[PDB]
Amino acid sequence: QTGGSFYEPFNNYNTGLWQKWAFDHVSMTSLGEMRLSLTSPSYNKFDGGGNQSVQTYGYGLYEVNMKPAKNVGIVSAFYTSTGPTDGTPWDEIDIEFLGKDTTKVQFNYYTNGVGNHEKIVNLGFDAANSYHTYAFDWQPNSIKWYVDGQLKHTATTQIPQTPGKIYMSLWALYAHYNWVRYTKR
Ligand SMILES: [Ca+2]
Repeated sequence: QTGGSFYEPFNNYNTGLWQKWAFDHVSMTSLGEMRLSLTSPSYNKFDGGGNQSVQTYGYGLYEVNMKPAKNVGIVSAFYTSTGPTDGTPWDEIDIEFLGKDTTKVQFNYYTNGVGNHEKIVNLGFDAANSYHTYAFDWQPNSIKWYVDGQLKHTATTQIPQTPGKIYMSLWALYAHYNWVRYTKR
């Protein structure tokens, strides 16, 4: 990987740490939030709103304090990915919110282009109403997804290994991202 540990409060838009797909996607608020906006076409990428990291990141703790958009059809996401990206394996780890029901969160991952690891977890709260912290601890032999510090799911087989960029996307209305943190453990 090219990137070490960082904390992103989203007070300013750091172009050294992030890049916008389109200047339009993708606006900062006065309350220290990054905002994604979808207007209006499917199916991304890259026909939806999206932000991505400049550097690539590997094993460690990824935390995102966000609020998905609440509307049928749309998907708000936080994920690492190699892209793809031809000449590189498709490795990706996902936190996704289906707008039709923001009381659920979907976990997933891809390794060498093979996903189909969708795990839908009931949150016990509407994710759109307040900020909650969603995380995954990515290590070579396990991914552990957390919601507000509590373990919600564990994957132990076919774990991705290729460092990827950190993405935020809204596709298929606003998704808000309060802060992000990567800890190279
Ligand atoms: Ca913030």
